Amino acid sequence: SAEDKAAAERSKMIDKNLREDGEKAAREVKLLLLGAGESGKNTIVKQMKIIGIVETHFTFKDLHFKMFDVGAQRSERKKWIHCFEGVTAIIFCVALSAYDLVLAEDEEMNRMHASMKLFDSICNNKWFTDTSIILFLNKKDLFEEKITHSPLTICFPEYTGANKYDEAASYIQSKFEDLNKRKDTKEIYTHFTCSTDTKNVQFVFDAVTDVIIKNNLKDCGLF
Amino acid sequence: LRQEAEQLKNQIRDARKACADATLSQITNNIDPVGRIQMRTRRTLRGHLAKIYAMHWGTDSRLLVSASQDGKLIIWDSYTTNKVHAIPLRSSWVMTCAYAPSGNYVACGGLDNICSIYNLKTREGNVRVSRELAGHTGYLSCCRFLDDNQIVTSSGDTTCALWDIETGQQTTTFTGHTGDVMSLSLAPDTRLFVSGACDASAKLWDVREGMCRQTFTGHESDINAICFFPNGNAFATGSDDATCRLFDLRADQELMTYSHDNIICGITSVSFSKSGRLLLAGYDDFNCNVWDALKADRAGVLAGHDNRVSCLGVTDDGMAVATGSWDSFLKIWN
Amino acid sequence: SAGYTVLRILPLVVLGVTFVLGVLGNGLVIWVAGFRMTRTVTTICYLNLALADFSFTATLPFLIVSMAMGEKWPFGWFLCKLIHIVVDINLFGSVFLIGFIALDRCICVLHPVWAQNHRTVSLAMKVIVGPWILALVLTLPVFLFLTTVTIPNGDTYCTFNFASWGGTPEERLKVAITMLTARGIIRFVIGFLLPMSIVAICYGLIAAKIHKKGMIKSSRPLRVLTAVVASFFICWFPFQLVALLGTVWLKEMLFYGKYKIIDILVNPTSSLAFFNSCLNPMLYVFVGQDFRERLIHS
Amino acid sequence: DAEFRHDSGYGGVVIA
Amino acid sequence: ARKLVEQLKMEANIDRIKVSKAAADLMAYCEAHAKEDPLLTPVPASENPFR
Repeated sequence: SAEDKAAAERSKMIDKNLREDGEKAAREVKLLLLGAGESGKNTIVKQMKIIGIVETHFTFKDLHFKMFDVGAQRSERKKWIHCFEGVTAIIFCVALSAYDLVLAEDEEMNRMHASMKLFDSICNNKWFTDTSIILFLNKKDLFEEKITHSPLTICFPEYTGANKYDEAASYIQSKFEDLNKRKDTKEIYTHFTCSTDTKNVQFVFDAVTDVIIKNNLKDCGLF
Repeated sequence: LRQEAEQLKNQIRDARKACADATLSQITNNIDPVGRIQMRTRRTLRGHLAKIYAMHWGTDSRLLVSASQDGKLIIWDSYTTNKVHAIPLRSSWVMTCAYAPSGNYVACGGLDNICSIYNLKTREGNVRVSRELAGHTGYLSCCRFLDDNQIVTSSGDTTCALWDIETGQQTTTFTGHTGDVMSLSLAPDTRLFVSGACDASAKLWDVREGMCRQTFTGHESDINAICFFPNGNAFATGSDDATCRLFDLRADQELMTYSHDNIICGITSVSFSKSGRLLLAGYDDFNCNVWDALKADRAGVLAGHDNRVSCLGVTDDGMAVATGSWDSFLKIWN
Repeated sequence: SAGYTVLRILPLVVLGVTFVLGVLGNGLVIWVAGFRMTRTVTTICYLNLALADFSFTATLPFLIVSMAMGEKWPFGWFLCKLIHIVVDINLFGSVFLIGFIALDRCICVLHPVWAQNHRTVSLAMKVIVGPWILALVLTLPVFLFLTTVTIPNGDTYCTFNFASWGGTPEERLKVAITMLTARGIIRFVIGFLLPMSIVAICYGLIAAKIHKKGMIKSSRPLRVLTAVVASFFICWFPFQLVALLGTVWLKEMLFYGKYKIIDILVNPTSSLAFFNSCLNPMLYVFVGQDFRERLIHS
Repeated sequence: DAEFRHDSGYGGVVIA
Repeated sequence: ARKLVEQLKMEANIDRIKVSKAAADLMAYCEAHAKEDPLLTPVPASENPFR
């Protein structure tokens, strides 16, 4: 029958386009971003913008990246958090200077404590078991000036002391890796946002490259 | 004011007990159980490279559209296992897809906050987007075509809206849901539709009147699926509490429930057969549980999906049921 | 002697267990990857390796019954031809798939950007058809030169015969010497030196980069890599060394038979190489966690 | 790689 | 809370029939369309388009 065979070639040609476009989708890495309340998520996008939710595409060192921002989604995260499965890494943005601030929605809930609560959810959920987090700490320059004026003990009562930039950053960091229960399965790449260009994107490229090696080893069978 | 509303809610609850003279299961014990049905995968649609969220059956019972995260909207010819059209999408994050009753329009939506309608009857020969519905502040969870010109979309901002294709913006806005609306279902007469939200409550809406005629509160978890009975008298709700509830429009009360102790996972999709006697509900156990509507007894299992099933659809004549899961595979069961 | 008889029976049981475990492992790997798994470059290479191992193992009972009574072939000329061509093709296929898997892993580890951008399914097929072409080129001497001859005493052995090609006993013997030397050196270089140098270098750079980058959370990856390289070596190197020794001593063996140890040593080394071909999917495919999950789900 | 087969055109010594 | 109460008044002023009468209608439709349901009864292979 000619009619049945006429549509057979249409499916084959469509299949060729599907795999060709699907290879392009796998040609690029996907990165998910979390955090809000002026945590510096928008700043990260501008410096990495070499070229509804915000989607932009840029290429760094012959590697194609996908940028997703879900700050516009005011609905519950768990309804759509499973959509971002298979992303190479998650770029979490935390404002260092936000420790001595109070959320406008709730006065009892700290702004930075909510960031850790948001950070804890994206690591303990079953949809991101093997997805690494490229943790980003923003406003380190503003954090440095205010750490002398205001101390860290207000945010964390169980603080030893020595409220300097180096000691506080280590204690601020250490909370985030300890938040990650799955230490062996997934790794947290922590970096501080720098005003200099080509630096923050290099850390993302380096962290993604490490994840790509880890992902390839898992598929190969080494891990 | 607040006390009157609280007293009114108790008055409605008291009316439920008065109408609850006897449960459906006790009444329907006389009819013979349908029994065990052996359903096999007649066709397997293997053209997707990402998880599939929604699908819709056609009125001709041979063309179905499937939405996946790869960014391609594929219309499948289920009779011959062929792809009529592959529609690239601007945003690959789509949660729902719809197929017009005439078959000339297909709409999908998702995290992009835009419901895009594509014309399948283009004279040039390439499928292109016709209209882009904007105005939703939440993710598009479900959309259904009333006709070639009217479409109702369910958004993640606890609001459901009715849109006009030619006009370009929403005609009627339905509000009242506390949680994020997750599913939509249109009655056969198209006059009424129901929506399931995240507030563990599914309520009936009127297309013309534009407000909530009835509200049903029988679930205790996040409702993700809903579907009218083939006659439009009742509908079934699938939530994350591993139970399916049957609500009657003319009774405004939960008729009966579909609960099993062994399964504790939620329902992602649900529908009815041609007669409505057979209820099919997806689950997170990587398989579909098939229930008897009257007696809540399992009648079959549609296992065979490597990943979680997220969409399920029964064609208008009930010839076959197609289940799409996250393994980028669609199975035709009959 | 008593030890010699045991040394002769041991290859038979080794080949029997090779047949069994190869059939089971290759069948499971094919069933899971080919039909129950999404197509992937690593999955494609694993499927080709398993298919080669299964095709070699399917005809392996013929080798068992041939070695049972000393190289005698109870079957006809065409069937021996087909069995030998299949065995030869599948052996070079397994070796070249091992080498190409090593190369692919090295490319993915050393150059992750290139692997992400260029390693696709279509490219995987286009570069995987190559090793099979090389196997056909290296096997074509079996296509033409190998025949079946019958000893006047009644026994028959299907081996190389050059009555038609040489045309005279002297020319036939010269052609035999030349082709045997060429085949031995080609096997040693392309079949052994080329992949072993590739396998050692590819897995050597992988271990060097992983150790340098500090990705060693547990000893499992290093243990798996060491097991792969050590097994491939201790299995293929004995047989290849025996074949090379027989090739370089071709005139001594043919004219005077000075070195008789190779005659009794080929069979254990061949059995070890075939056991390696059997076990290749056991540590090349079964090690993957996703494959184990798919198998237990099936 | 290749099974070891040794013979001449006609005697040789081999092992399958 | 003005919007909430107004919608509740409309829902309150509806006709709610007994469950027994409502359940019979649901059961009657299933019986009257059982022969027309290809899922409830095994459809013949010749009539079934899916082999």
